[PDB]
Amino acid sequence: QYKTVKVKAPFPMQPIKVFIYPDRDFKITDFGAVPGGEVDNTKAIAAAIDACNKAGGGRVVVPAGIWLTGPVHFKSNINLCLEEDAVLSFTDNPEDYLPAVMTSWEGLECYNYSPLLYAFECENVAISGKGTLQPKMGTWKVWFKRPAPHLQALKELYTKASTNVPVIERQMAIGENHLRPHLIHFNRCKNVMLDGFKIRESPFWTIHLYMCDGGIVRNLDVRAHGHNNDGIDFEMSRNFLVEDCSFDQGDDAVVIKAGRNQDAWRLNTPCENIVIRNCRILKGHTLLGIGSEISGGIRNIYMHDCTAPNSVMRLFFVKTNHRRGGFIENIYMKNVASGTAQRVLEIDTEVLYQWKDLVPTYEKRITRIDGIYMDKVTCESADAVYELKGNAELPVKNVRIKDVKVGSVKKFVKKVSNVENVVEKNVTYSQK
Ligand SMILES: [Ca+2]
Ligand SMILES: [Ca+2]
Repeated sequence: QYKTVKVKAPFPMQPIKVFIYPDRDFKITDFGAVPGGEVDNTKAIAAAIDACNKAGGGRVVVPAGIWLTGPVHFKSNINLCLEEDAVLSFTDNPEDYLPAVMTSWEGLECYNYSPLLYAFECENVAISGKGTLQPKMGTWKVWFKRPAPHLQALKELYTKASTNVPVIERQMAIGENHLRPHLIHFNRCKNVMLDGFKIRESPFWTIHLYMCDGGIVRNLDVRAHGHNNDGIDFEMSRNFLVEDCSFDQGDDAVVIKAGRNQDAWRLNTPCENIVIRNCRILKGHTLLGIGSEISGGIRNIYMHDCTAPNSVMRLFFVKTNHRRGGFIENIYMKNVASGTAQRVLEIDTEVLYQWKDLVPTYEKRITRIDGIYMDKVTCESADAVYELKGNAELPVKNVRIKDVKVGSVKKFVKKVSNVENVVEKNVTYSQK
């Protein structure tokens, strides 16, 4: 049984199925869980999940208190309910996250330390309630560094991925490799729901929805200020609505991706049909980011009626580089109010820094960019309105900037290079 939620957009968008869970509650204390943050509740949570799924589904409930746990592995038809004043406290002991599981790390498929909340090929999975996800960060802060053995592991992963070595031979949870695990990583799932809860820090990517089809993300209060902490990362996913969330980030708010180079070309699964509305960025560098990992294709993305009241680097930022191939098509931003920004819109087709020297270019393939649309945007103060840097070998096409007003411009209005069919309509600015 399902409701369906209708979503308006400038492209076709099917209504989104929302599972109605069976009215059954599996309390983790009935399977041996103990609060206070020192008893390890990994096994109790797993036993509650097994019983719920065997019964046909329902809620696995974490009541008020602090509950220490290792990873939580979903099965189908489970809603993990965090009650008000519940805190899931995750351990920072790497051995609790073994054995390794199938995942994707910075756009390359591999086996790594289990994500803290992990779902693989499930249907009808949810996290809900007014409680909090709160990982311990001690060990993971140490793993922010990039010493020699960590660089060796990144090279190993990239070489295997780039030469089509089977994913099971990409075993990364070994020795000092030190690839940090995701907070939420849902992989190849159908009918996802995330509703109501708080996030306080994350070891790696905060909310990773990877190769998923159909879902809703709403009423979230996300705060994470460590390394590689975007608010939400959609990767090779489709048919999602995001609404009514707040983002307070070390990096960007909403980011759309589709993997890195050859490994992604192999998977051939674009990220598409995602709508974001009524959201708010409080801290962070970018409101809507596309890429740099876009290799599988990105198409039909719509953000509207959102705010960024404080200060950002780039409000709308589209990125790729010469290794990526793929395409970026039909990206829309509408009805956004901004405080301060360095750029309102930027397109940069050669963003390559950390991976520039570490590994080689196996193949140059220039990304096709077509249809980037910004309408009804205000910014109080900007260094520049927009800056577009295309590749001469395959220029960017069809960019529209319309009903855009900037209260004060500090450096320059615009700079354009290797872009065709740029349409500016009713742009207003002031400058001195
Ligand atoms: Ca790079
Ligand atoms: Ca690369």
